[PDB]
Amino acid sequence: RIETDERDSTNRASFKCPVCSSTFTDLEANQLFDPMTGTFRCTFCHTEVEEDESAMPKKDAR
Ligand SMILES: [Zn+2]
Repeated sequence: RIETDERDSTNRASFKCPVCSSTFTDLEANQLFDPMTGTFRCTFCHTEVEEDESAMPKKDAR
């Protein structure tokens, strides 16, 4: 048959906060990033965020 999966997500540009469960994309990475730690820090609960592998619109089971 035909292949549906091919691009969709790339690797980053989709981080999420482990404390207030918030979320951010790449446009927010250049602003949530911090040199004092070398990572992206939340913006409301200043908690360390982490790339979210489940924050994009997938097939969600057709
Ligand atoms: Zn937070």
